[PDB]
Amino acid sequence: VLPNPGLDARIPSLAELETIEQEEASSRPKWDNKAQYMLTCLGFCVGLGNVWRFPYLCQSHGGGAFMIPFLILLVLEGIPLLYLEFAIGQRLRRGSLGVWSSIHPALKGLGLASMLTSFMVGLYYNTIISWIMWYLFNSFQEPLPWSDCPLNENQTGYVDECARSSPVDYFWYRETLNISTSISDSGSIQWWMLLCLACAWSVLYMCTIRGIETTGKAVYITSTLPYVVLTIFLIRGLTLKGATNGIVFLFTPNVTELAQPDTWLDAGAQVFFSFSLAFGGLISFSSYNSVHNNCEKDSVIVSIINGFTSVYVAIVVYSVIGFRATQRYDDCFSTNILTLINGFDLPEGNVTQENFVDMQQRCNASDPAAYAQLVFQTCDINAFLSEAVEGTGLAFIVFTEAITKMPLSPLWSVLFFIMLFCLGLSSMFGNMEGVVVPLQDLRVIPPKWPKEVLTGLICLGTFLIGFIFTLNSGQYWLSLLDSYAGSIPLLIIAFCEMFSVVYVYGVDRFNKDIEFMIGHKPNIFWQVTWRVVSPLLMLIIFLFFFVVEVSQELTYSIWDPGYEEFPKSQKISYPNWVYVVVVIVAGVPSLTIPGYAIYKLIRNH
Amino acid sequence: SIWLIVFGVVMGVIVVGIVILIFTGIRDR
Ligand SMILES: CN(C)C(=O)CNC(=O)/C=C/c1ccc(C(F)(F)F)cc1
Ligand SMILES: *[C@@H]1O[C@H](CO)[C@@H](O)[C@H](O)[C@H]1NC(C)=O
Repeated sequence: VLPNPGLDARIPSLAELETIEQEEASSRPKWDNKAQYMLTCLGFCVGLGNVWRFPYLCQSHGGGAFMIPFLILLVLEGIPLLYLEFAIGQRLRRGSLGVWSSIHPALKGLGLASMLTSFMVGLYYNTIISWIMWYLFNSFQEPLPWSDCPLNENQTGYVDECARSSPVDYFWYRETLNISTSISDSGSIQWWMLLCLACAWSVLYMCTIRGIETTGKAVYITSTLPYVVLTIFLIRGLTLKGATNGIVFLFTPNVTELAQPDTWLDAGAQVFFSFSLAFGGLISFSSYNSVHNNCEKDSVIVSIINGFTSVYVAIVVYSVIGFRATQRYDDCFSTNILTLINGFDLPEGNVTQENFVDMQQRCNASDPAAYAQLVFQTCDINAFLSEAVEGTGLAFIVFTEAITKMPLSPLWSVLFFIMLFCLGLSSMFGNMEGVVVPLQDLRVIPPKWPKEVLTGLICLGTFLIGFIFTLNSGQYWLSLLDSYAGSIPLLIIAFCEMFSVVYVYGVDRFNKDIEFMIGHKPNIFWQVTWRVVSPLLMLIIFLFFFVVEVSQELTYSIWDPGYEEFPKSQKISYPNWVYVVVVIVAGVPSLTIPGYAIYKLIRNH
Repeated sequence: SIWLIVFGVVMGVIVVGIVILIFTGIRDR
């Protein structure tokens, strides 16, 4: 609809497409088997980002409360943009940057941002992989290292932290992070974190050495194993004392959380992380298919699987949350019972859940003075369920603690980390795809050098950038990318990708060119979303981000051993200078789309 | 350190694989 001049001779034609495959068999990587393509998409869309952030987002807000908006926007906003990314990659036969520049030179900024966003999300994920494989390396010892504390200085008690906090808390915060007091208090490159980060980058380079002719062989173990281990954890998780309590807790969603703006804001941003939309990987992966591949079927299958896996993962994360919560509740009562049995010298087994409160007052009447001198913890179980996990805490504290309770603790622990490592590595394949290819298509390195040279330079580059997440304050540093800053650019790109393919390339052209490939011209559902419904939701929700998430003071939970209520999150405001850091990483890609366009409209004229 | 020896073995095998693949690439040349 916008006044585009000479779009053709800048992109492939429809009559030429018949010679983009057999004629162009070389010069472009091609999926050996549709299976190999489907596993990559399944891996990429249903990896970390769909299986890591989702439960954390659901544990926060409300259990079932946050699930409703997510599944509304998953189809009303995610399915459209996923179909639009697959079809345009399959039609124009080029990667992200190439596709946007083909539609319009100014759109190059869209691909540039997509490359930066993909880089940053890989940098983030890699660290999570490094922590996963730290934990995976320690889980080959019958008594797992986070099931106890180091003896006191006089080998008497244990570290005040470990004593006042949990063994799992001490293994995470002290033995793994050696975390400092503040983001301001920068630490040192904890050598063992650096060493695991090196292992992470090393394995990823090995699996992505030679583009897609090395990752497609990897996704045979990397997109299957994670789903054949998450159905066993489901069974194990369901087979847990009090598991069915947390499961119901998840399906009991206060409706007043569904009527809060941030809840849905954290759902929309989450849609574009669940499906790796606006990283640009998907466009490239769909461009190596047959020109006559049914991409509508692929988008719907990927979306259904991606939607259904989100709920399957919150049913495994809650079974464990209700297991731990039930245990705490039981411990609270046991302790209470013991306290009253002590002093009063009640016969052991006399007082029980069945007769606590009546024997509280009874014994009170018998001897109030003594009963008065008796602390009594409050046990609720629902309050235990309501307890919200800290960032990354759920996987390295909640799950780790539950595993220790599980029999043959080392078997499960190992399996739990091998699942998280595999669905991380899978996710990283797409993340790396979306930074290698743009960098090839800028023609930045002399094209005599092989593909392996360029893939190692970015592995080492991002490896060197990842030293900041290896300091004492690194965890705080990593929790900044869990702020709105991370989602700021994604929303801009996704909207621009939709607007460019509908009001620049032309939806009419798109409808014809889609009809040429799959056979039929897309349904009314696809028309009503792409034209108005999809753009409106995306645009309105970014405006909401500007109004809620963006309009919030930056604060972060600090782990202060020397702090009143040490075993309690200390929420403090970020120092002003970290606004500079959020201005760049929210504003570099987001202003790249406008700011390369203006460059192309002041050089031409 | 058991964790440390596990780390060592894993990194060794991974670098061996990296070398094998760079060679596979040399063969492809
Ligand atoms: C801080 N943040 C933004 C996060 O996203 C943290 N995510 C987590 O801590 C994720 C845990 C997690 C544990 C178990 C499973 C299972 F179900 F696979 F077992 C999945 C996810
Ligand atoms: C952790 O950090 C402190 C300084 O922040 C340092 O003295 C110590 O050697 C480090 N290692 C630990 C606690 O294992």
